[PDB]
Amino acid sequence: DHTIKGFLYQFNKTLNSILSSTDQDEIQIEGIIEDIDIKNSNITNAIQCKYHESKVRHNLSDIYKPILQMLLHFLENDSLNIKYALYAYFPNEQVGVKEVTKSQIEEILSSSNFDYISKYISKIKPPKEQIIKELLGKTSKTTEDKTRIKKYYETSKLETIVDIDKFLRDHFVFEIGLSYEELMNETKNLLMKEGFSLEDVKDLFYPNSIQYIAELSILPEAEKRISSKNKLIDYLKGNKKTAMSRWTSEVLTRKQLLKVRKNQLVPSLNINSRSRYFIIDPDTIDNFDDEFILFVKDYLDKYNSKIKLHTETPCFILKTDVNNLSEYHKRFVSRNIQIITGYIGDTFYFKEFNKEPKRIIKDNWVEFKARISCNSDEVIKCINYKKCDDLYIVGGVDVSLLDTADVNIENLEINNFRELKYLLSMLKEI
Amino acid sequence: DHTIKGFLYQFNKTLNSILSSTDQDEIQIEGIIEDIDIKNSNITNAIQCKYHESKVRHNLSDIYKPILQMLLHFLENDSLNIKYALYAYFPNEQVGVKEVTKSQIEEILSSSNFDYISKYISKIKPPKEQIIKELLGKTSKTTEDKTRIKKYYETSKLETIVDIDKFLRDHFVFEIGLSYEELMNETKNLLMKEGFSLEDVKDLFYPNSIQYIAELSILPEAEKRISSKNKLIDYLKGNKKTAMSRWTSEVLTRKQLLKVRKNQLVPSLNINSRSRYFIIDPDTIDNFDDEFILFVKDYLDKYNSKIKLHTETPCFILKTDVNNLSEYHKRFVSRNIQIITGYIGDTFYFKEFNKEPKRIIKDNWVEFKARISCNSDEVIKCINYKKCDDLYIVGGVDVSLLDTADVNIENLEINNFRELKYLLSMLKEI
Repeated sequence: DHTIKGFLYQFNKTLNSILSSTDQDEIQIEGIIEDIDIKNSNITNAIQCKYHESKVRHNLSDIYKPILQMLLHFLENDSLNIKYALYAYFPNEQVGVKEVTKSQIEEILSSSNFDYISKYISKIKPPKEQIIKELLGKTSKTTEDKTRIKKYYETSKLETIVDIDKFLRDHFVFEIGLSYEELMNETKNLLMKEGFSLEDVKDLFYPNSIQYIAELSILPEAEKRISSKNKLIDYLKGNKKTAMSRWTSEVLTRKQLLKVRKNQLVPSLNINSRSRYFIIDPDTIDNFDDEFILFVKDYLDKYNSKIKLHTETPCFILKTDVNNLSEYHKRFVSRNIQIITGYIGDTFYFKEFNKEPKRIIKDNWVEFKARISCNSDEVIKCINYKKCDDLYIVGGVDVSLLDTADVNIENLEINNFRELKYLLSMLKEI
Repeated sequence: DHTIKGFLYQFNKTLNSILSSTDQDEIQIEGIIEDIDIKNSNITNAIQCKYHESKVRHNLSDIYKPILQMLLHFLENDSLNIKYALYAYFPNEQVGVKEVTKSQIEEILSSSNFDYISKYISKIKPPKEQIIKELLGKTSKTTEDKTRIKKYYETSKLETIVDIDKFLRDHFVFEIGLSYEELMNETKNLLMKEGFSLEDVKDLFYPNSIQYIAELSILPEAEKRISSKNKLIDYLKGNKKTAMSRWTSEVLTRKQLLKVRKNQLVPSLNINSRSRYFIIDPDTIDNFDDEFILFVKDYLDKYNSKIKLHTETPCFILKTDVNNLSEYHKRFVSRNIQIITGYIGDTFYFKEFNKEPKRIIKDNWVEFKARISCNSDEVIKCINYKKCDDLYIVGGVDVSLLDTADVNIENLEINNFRELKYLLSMLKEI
């Protein structure tokens, strides 16, 4: 349980660093240098997380390994502007920056543990004897070799290549961290400052952030582990928005959602001279063949009846083949509704489809009242040439090849023509 | 990263065990016996979790320590009806129950590792020499004592007190676990089996459950680590209900203030010949670049449509640079909307921004329909030269350089375009 608590403390510290950082700071979770690698414009901050709740008092031996690791990293990366930070929590130690003297560092380099001597102290303090160098270079070391190396490092006075004074002065800082509960509370209070309520943080934001940190920690690729405050904020906001929308939905019944959508669509539909394009999937509407003609007839009776006020011609695009379009054209002709399709046989014509109808107000005559065609490439290019004020999609038709920049798109979720007549304000009640 | 991934795998296994368990089962996270302790009416199930993603092939030595610990626990608790389970994942091993033979167990008891011999093998196989017993009883053991114990246990044949056959037959089971991704997917599948949705599980339920498992894991008190499926389900449902109620109720007050502000704003918006200026900061409006053109379009259809009645041109002042203004001008021209920016290249012109549009009523033509520029000093001077009737500020933009004497200032506090449309009486309901 202690290891789990330490990992949770490290995750909370990483989250606190992410929240406290600026938008220009890149922070690597489980970074190459240490647990937290904060990369600024010119200074890289490395933070090592340690949890020692079970230790009554802080001892120098408790931080031998992280200090040696940071010393070795500084020795290998002295030219880099990397600031090493040691974040350890002790229950009986005052929270704040704790100074580590050069004598303490020298005491660390004199530790009798063979593992530290072989790993970090050997590189920090190279052995002057070539025999000891060969012994340290062995991949597998016997007990006699380990004892010889330990005795040599305990008895020999070796110079330190690492600039201890410069490291402690510039590239090192030791801070006594807060408790796990205090760190969690501080992280939550940081989440207050981003505009999130207490209940929202307790229920959604904090667990989501912890899960995000844990998921980024397990990624083997270092590049994929780089995160930022803006990315986390955007992810949390997107999750909150999706949850809000989903939970606001599924509570009302079909009629209430349809009424809300109708009230949404009414203002754009009360305009006499607006251009409206429809994209319809026939398979998503029950009894499409037997009801398509009547729907268009009522649509023209409502929105294309006044010769002087209604000046724009609706365009109906269907997901079908040309032969079905010819059949619909025949049925429209039989009902005295004048439409154009742009097709002569099987060949599309740009100029026959893009033309505007002629009007004689005295005769109440319009050359054609609607455009009906299939969703071929040529038709979509024609649509792209002349953008529409409102674009309606029925049935989730793929509109990827349409250029929908600065075009008002209104998705409609229906399964019969009565619902469509309700949405387009052609019926008073379903 | 490997340890974090293993701990997450253990948490996922614990969550899966909790979900799969019945309402009468009490499950202890980080239990006394093993990581997962499932206590039924008469049988206690102990599960040990191991993660070996980095190991190509499963080896008997990979499971020496858990089997030895579990055998020692069975020896110390033989009278208890405890069914011990080992749950380890290997990438190249088939998922399912894997049998462990008595010969393999005997090989484990013959391991040469001193730690295992001193901790578990010694208790399982007591030494027949009193000297070895005294050496094993020492709290601190020297290297010579370790070597002597290792040699004695490697050379001497010792009987096994633990009933290996009965243990393997009844109280032992070894199962090859799924991968971390597969285990997470199975846990999520179990999560929707309780009546939840996939999006709800992904966003709220799974992170909350993982956080709950992690929090219960670190509790030092064993009793506080006891959990059940019913408790977790109730906690998740309560969190979901609380978040639902909060996100449904907090919007009511916001909407009431928005309605009050709308009612304050309406009286001025109904006059057909008022000059209205907008000062907007794009950073405080979501999706500004995608939706700015459409908002201006609807504003012109609402308040600058009638050529005979609408005689004042709206002015939109943005907080951007010249290049963004040029891009916006491109996008406006692409949509058949005539605006003036006062900029030719990178030079502002006073007379190009202060001119009044020409009107041909017969042709329904106005030279330009809006003024759009940036908040430069010259533009501020221009708008100060010709004062407006209503000055709307969106985003708390600094207006220190403006002459606000005898000018009606109306601060609007929004965060998206729908709220602005609702306040400006171009939407009926948000």
